[PDB]
Amino acid sequence: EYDRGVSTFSPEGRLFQVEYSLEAIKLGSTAIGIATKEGVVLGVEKRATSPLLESDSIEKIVEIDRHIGCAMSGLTADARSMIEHARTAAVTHNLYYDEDINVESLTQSVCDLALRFGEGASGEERLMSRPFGVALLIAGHDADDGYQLFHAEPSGTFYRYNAKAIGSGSEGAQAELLNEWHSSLTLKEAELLVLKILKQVMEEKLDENNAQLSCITKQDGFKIYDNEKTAELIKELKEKEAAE
Amino acid sequence: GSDREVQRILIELLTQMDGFDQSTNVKVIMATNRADTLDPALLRPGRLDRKIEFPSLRDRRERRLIFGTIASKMSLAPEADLDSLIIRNDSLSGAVIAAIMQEAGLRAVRKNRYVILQSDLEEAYATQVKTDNTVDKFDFYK
Amino acid sequence: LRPGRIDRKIEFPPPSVAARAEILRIHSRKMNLTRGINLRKVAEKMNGCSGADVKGVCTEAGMYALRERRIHVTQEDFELAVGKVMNKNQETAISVAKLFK
Amino acid sequence: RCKLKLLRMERIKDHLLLEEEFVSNSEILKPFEKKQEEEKKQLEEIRGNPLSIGTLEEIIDDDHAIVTSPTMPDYYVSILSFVDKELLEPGCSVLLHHKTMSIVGVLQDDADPMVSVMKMDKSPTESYSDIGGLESQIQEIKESVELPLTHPELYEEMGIKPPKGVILYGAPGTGKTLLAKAVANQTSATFLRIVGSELIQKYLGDGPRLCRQIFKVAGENAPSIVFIDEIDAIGTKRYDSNSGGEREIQRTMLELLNQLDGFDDRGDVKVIMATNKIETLDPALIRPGRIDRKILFENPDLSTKKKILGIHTSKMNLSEDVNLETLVTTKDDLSGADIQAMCTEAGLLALRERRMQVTAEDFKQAKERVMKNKVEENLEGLYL
Amino acid sequence: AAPYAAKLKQTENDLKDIEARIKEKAGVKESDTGLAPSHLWDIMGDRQRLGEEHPLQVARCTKIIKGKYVINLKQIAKFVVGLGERVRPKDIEEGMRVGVDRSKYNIELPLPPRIDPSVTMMTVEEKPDVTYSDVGGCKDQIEKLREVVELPLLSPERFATLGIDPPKGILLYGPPGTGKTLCARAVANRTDATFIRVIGSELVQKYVGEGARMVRELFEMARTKKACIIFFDEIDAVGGARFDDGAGGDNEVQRTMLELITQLDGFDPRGNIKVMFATNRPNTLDPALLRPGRIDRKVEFSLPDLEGRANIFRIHSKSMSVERGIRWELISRLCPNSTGAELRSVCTEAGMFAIRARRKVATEKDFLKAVDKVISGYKKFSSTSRYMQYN
Amino acid sequence: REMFAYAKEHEPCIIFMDEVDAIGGRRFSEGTSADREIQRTLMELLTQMDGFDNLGQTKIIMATNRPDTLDPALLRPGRLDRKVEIP
Amino acid sequence: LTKQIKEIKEVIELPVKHPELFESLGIAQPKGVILYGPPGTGKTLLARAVAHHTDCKFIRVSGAELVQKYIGEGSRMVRELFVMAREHAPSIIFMDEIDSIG
Amino acid sequence: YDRALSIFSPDGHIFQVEYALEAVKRGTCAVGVKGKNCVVLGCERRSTLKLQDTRITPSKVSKIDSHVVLSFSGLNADSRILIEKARVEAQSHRLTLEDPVTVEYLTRYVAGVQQRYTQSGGVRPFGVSTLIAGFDPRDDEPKLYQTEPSGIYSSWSAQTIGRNSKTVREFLEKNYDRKEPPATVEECVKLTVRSLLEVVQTGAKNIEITVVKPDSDIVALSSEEINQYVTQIEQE
Amino acid sequence: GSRRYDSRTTIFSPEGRLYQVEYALESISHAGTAIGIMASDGIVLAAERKVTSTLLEQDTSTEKLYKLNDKIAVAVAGLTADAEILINTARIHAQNYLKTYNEDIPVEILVRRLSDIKQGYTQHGGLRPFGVSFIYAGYDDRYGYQLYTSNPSGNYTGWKAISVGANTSAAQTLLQMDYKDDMKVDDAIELALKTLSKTTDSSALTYDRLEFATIRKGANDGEVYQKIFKPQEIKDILVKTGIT
Ligand SMILES: Nc1ncnc2c1ncn2[C@@H]1O[C@H](COP(=O)(O)OP(=O)(O)OP(=O)(O)O)[C@@H](O)[C@H]1O
Ligand SMILES: Nc1ncnc2c1ncn2[C@@H]1O[C@H](COP(=O)(O)OP(=O)(O)OP(=O)(O)O)[C@@H](O)[C@H]1O
Ligand SMILES: Nc1ncnc2c1ncn2[C@@H]1O[C@H](COP(=O)(O)OP(=O)(O)O)[C@@H](O)[C@H]1O
Ligand SMILES: [Mg+2]
Ligand SMILES: [Mg+2]
Ligand SMILES: [Mg+2]
Repeated sequence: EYDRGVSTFSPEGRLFQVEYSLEAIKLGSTAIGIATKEGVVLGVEKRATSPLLESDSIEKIVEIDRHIGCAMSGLTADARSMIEHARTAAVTHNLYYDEDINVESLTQSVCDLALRFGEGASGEERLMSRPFGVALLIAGHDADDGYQLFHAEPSGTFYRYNAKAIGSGSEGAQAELLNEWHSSLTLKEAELLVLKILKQVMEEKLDENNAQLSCITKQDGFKIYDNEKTAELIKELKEKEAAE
Repeated sequence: GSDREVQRILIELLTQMDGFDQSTNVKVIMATNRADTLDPALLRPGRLDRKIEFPSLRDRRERRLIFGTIASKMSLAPEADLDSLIIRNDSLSGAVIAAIMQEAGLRAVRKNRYVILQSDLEEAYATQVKTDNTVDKFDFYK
Repeated sequence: LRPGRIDRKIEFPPPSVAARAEILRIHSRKMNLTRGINLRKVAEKMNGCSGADVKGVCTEAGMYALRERRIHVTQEDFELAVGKVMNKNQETAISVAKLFK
Repeated sequence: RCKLKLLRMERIKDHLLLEEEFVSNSEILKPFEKKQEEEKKQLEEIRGNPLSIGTLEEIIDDDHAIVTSPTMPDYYVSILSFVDKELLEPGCSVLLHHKTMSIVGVLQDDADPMVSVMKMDKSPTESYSDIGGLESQIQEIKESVELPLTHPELYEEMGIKPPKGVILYGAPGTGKTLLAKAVANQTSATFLRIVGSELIQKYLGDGPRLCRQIFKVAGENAPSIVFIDEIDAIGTKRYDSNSGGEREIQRTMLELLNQLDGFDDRGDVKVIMATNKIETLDPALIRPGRIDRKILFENPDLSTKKKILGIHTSKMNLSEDVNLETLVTTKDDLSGADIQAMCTEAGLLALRERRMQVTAEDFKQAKERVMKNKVEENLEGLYL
Repeated sequence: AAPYAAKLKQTENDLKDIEARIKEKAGVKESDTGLAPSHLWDIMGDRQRLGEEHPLQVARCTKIIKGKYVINLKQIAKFVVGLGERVRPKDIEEGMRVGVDRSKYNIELPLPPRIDPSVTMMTVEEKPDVTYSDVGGCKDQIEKLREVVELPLLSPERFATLGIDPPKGILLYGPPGTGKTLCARAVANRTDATFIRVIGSELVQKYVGEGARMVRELFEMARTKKACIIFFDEIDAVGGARFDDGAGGDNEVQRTMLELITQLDGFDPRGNIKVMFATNRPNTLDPALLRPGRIDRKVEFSLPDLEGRANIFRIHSKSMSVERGIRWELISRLCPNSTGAELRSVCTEAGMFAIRARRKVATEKDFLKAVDKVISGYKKFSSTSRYMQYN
Repeated sequence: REMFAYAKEHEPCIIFMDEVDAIGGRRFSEGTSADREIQRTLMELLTQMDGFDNLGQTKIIMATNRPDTLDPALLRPGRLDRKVEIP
Repeated sequence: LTKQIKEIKEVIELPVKHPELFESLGIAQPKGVILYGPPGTGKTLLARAVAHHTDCKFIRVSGAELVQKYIGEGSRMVRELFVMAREHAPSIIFMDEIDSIG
Repeated sequence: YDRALSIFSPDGHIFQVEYALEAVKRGTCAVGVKGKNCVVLGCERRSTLKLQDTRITPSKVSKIDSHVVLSFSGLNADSRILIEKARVEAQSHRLTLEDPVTVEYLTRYVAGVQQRYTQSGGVRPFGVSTLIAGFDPRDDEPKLYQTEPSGIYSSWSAQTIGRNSKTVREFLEKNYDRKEPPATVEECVKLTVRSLLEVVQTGAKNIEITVVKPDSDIVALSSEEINQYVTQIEQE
Repeated sequence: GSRRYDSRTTIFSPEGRLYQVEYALESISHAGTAIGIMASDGIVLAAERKVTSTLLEQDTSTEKLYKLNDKIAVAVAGLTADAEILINTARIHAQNYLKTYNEDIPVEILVRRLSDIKQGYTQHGGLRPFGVSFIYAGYDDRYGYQLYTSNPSGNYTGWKAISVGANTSAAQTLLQMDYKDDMKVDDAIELALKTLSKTTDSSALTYDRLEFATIRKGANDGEVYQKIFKPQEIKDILVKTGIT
């Protein structure tokens, strides 16, 4: 109807396939993200499916560059195209200017790739028939506005967020963010906050072979925390549930 | 129920069609104008054995005959040809050759002529013979 | 065609020429022929594809003896009758002549 | 063998039933007592001769009704008032008197050929453990369909409303069609069975009326199991385009929601649905609380395939040749209708011999033919 | 072959015969309905019967002639009749049925209009007992329903002081299975006003124009009544938006859609008809039935919340014999935005885990397993929070 | 049928069939029972026009609003010799 | 076409004439039987030929509604159609699907 | 031409990926088990029909590198296309980066063919799933990867794809452990032989085994070897 | 409409199977029997034409056997028309390999190449695959004689004896019972003909409807000599097997 064409307007007045893209984020293993002014933490659910799975080499944490981290949640066939493009873009900026790329500018570039649906619209080359099916939590630190967290849609639109949760359990996560986000969080209090919201939308036992934490810090760069650190933080959350 | 009276009447046709059989008489003649109205217990032999087809295509000597027997009926002038009108249209039925000639006697009467001219006959021929996807009006298939 | 509900599947071959001769012979005992007309001879002129085709050689032959006005069905009728049905056989083997207008 | 005595015991009691009943009728029936004889005098006073069936259009509450007869004149009838004034409702068939019409009486039941289709005419003699195996997926139809009807006891204990409905689905030949017929044999609750391919007619609007009938009979009969066999045959099947087609398919689906629970609040109906295409069904039907637990069927594994083949070989004659245990081995996660077809075909190979011993050789030849419906009705054969 | 196999066949056939013989001698019958308190009835049986005094040949007025009437009998035969022995002229209207004496046609007894309705006497039904307290979720949402339908029926005193004409219409809409009809069955016990319930795919029949007639007669019967509710259920088939095909038989269905429009507005406005529309979908409905002048205030009863699901489950587990130590707040956490029919099946599937163990009670644990089962099936299917997309 | 008879008893009668569009339909009968009323009634016209009645003083005029609503035995000339379009 | 006679004699004629064999052997008696090949090879005439010897009523069905004039749809004429065959047992329902009706 | 042969779904899916996985399902069965000093890919071989010359018949395991192997399930036509393309990738890592390919590189490359056909039109993804395994140069760590026709990849300790993969998967739950993979070449090989003898059965004629040993050792185990493991395991 | 008239025939079906590939196998059952039998001293290819008429010239007809190179010939079962394009692509490819390596192309490579072209039609362009099945007789010194069938999907299966086209199942049962692993070319010539006599497409098998060809290592010095018999040399062998 309106799903046989990759560029057609519908009798609502906006794209139908794009709606289906938003409903492909609800097939992703939850990626949660808390930004504060002490650094930004990204956590992701890996999702174990069997004890035959090797999960400590699988992660939905990705390095775009030294000063920018990313977590992806949704169809990950689509996310491979976008992450490779993010990696080039950052390196191009550093080629052209010998300078760090802003988190906002980097995200905006990835939104330009996300708008490439159509096969006969405008002048610019179409390398797709449809839209993507994946959203991003590009976190980072630039020296202009400090720490930043952006949420990028497969639409080709982006918002700056202070906290965002995408994936299957996104609505149940987002309810917890409204009541639990505040400006006086710390880096470590933020890190425990990730696991709290992740535990509810976890379908298994929350442990360190199905969750991965990562930070982006000015002075340490982008560091992906090892499963030892994840295991520790998980246990201390249960001690703050032993306070209630 | 009223549509079941129709069916009951058809059933009596079968009964009387079977009963009539192997008798001196000519087993019932019936004609149709659509051969998609039949049933597989009507078209079945023992009721309808013989199937005389009726085409609209025939061939050039048998279409020639239709122009000529209705030409016997009417008067003409010897300027009208009957036989250079066979090739111009092949998808004609005989009632539509009865139409051509009957309309030529209308066109003669707008002149106030009582003999059929080739002006009257070819002006009439052209209309009421419509244009199809089978006819030679469009032809490059040769 | 799900297995468990079908336990026999029976094909019918378009006839042999050995089979096509015996179908001519079943119908020809209704008929009265001139003695010395072989029906093995008729089935070899045919190639057929149904036992109706050979049912129509018998039918057409007795309508030719009807026209002729002899009691006996002649050997001449079975030459012509084979060729009428054969022409009709080969004229639905192209794309199909209509049977209903 | 040697069940002869059980057959004769059963038989003997049948002979005793025939006897006592015949002799009882003959001058000890109800011929010589005044509570029959004097009651029927005044029963026949107001009864015919003709008893002229009517159709009950509407009641009026003064002891009258407006009937329309099959013979086409209306009557504003009275009601004698011994047949219980309000025990008769629209759609009942009424006995009117040969003179001035009073409702003489009321007939309960008038056999239509349209409830014949639903109602059974045969008994499904294969019941529990002739569909043996899937003993973990029979606790979701005999702990929520058979068992609440047999024991409301267990469900008084928890309180709340008892289970309602089930949907069966899985691969063909997992016994799905027979399971339903096997729990309704044992409970002896009112078994309606309707095929999925009769809901779709080449006539419109009378399709949903047929489906509406089926549940009214169920609610009228307190213990009720309705087997809708095949409701994948509503989205793959259509006739003409003016009375089948999409419009018909939408209407029937919606009728069924009102019937099954909707707003009706009718008698307890268990619904059993066979399907294997589970998106021909409403998003208001495959939510639970109408159909509670959902049942998945997989092809039975090897030790379950021993049980399936053991039903079939009690009927088979056996030999020192026969090796059952290798017939299971070749089959790998295969259906119980393949095993059922192998033994039926193995008996066809015996019959051809004209022998009454069924051997291992007859089973294995039939096994290769049964796997031939899976490798040559596939024209690629070996996966290209 | 054993020496008995020969003889099982004969005993088996003896059983076949004697079942027949037993039926044949016992006899088969149908009995008449009766009454034990009745053993005398003919004292006034003959007063109702026995000569002409009379059960009446039913007719209908087709024309009032000012001073006799022209009736059409149900015999089709047209006659002149007049007023008999107990009728005013005031009594006799146009289109009014009359009982006239079979032997000579004269008006005996006036009768209500039109014996064509007889299949609308299967759609009038008696209200269920469902307390108001049981609700499809605790919200203000059922309170809005209580301002539009309920309160102006009990007290027109306040709606006259406002001087407004009460809103009669409402839409009940939102995702399937929230108890949209559950909150209206609660209201049906409550108002103590007659409910007439309608099926939208029972208004379709092979010959069209038959279904125009059916719809019309039902609605005017509610106009005869005062304080009634016509609950139009399942008008997602007949009541969705009209559209012309050009080859399809969609036009014959669009006929009853048009009849549903022209009865609601009438040529006279509604005579105390509160109207409910039960729609699974708001997404496709006719703008000629969705116009805000006959559906006026429309209250969406949407998915239960984290609190609203706990509320429903507190009723479901109240009716369940349970043992203390349960958390209903927990269950709401575990379930996403999902039907209260899901939560209605937590308890029953928890009652099945109780029975395997052999209990007379349920606990917290068996609610965990029950919830896990229903959630996996939701993924396995579609409609998990779905509206059936759009707005 | 009985208006044709009346019209043949009558001297020089003009017979107008007026806005025939549903009383001249084709075979259908995947419709309702109504389309068999169309079909019964149509067959009557064909026998009258042509059989042992052929009209020479009683005249047929047929008015239609689109001439492919009509079955082709009502578009058959020799029952409809002249088909006049009024634009 | 003598071959076709052998094949059909085993499965139709034998469990009606002698269901005793089929009970012991265990073979769940033959269900549907597909006849196919050209139109004109007497597929009907073979189903007739069995019926005379088996003592069946040969009921030719054609997917028709003309034989129906008291049910008038083929979707309610299965159960009643079946029950007429059981009364007039033994019986053969020759459902020949042509698939050109409509 | 770019007329979508891959197009978005109303469920937020892509049609060709759902169909592709079912095309991988109906194809052959691959089991991958990795030890601490080997990888083993044993796969199902269709040679059921007789008069097939099994020797010249294409293998289910093809070496791409002198210590990186690849086995396949799904369409047998599509897999060979990938195996030509991979060979180019292998020479390109050597060309520009020197050193033979890493397993992880090759896993991203196969997936990158799939990915291409996933987003663009005029193309559809191959119905092919692979088990990629081997060593990286100067590593004696086994690598076991899986690619799927979506363009997604997953690391495994054991994995099985193909027909009745669930039966085999459950069997390896009770034998194989992530914690301590088999510590021997032969024990690994025999565990893969044992799993295949469930579903595939039918001797060493349908069952194949390829073993890679650390740092540039590819060895193939002939039919005779495979048969000897079969009889011992059968007996045990 | 430049997508309103496209039907999509390069897509999989819900089974994972291409519509057009499945249909192609049917249309190849129309064409007559074609047989390959691998003896040890050669390969016999024997095909019966799918058309015959008596005014048809069958003494120069090539409609089954075609030489791709001096050691590799094919039998055709399917459309002549469809096969022709592949036959000339084959000639180019075989000679290309000879041109660059100065060595004749092994049988493996050529078979794989034509298969790729068939898969290529379903992979892209919206093109239908050529419905051809070839039975390849080929020699190389590395595996000796090699026998192959390829199918219109583009896949190849090694064989010892194999048949495609009409009466494929019947032909195969005859080969299975009669084959020795120690057969000569002589034995295989007689087996090929007798198998074609039971899978014959008239009622008599005739020399003028047979193409018959062998590749023999009897030819001196270790060379392989392909000989495509004349119908009048096929007649000689038809009297050997006593059909005539
Ligand atoms: N567990 C079993 N034990 C015995 N017989 C079985 C079993 N499962 C299936 N069968 C047999 O398989 C055949 C088909 O199964 P059934 O008709 O009961 O339902 P289904 O799964 O819907 O399959 P279908 O309708 O395609 O035949 C029947 O003859 C039945 O008796
Ligand atoms: N919130 C709830 N509380 C208790 N039971 C409920 C609730 N919601 C639904 N149910 C159960 O579902 C049954 C049928 O649901 P109902 O007919 O009330 O549906 P609806 O909301 O109108 O949706 P649909 O669009 O599916 O018609 C109810 O009778 C009741 O058993
Ligand atoms: N096997 C046969 N033996 C003898 N005559 C046959 C045979 N099959 C068909 N015929 C002849 O052909 C005619 C047409 O066959 P028919 O019975 O209509 O075939 P079908 O039953 O397949 O529709 C028959 O009436 C009969 O005369
Ligand atoms: Mg079944
Ligand atoms: Mg509803
Ligand atoms: Mg037939």
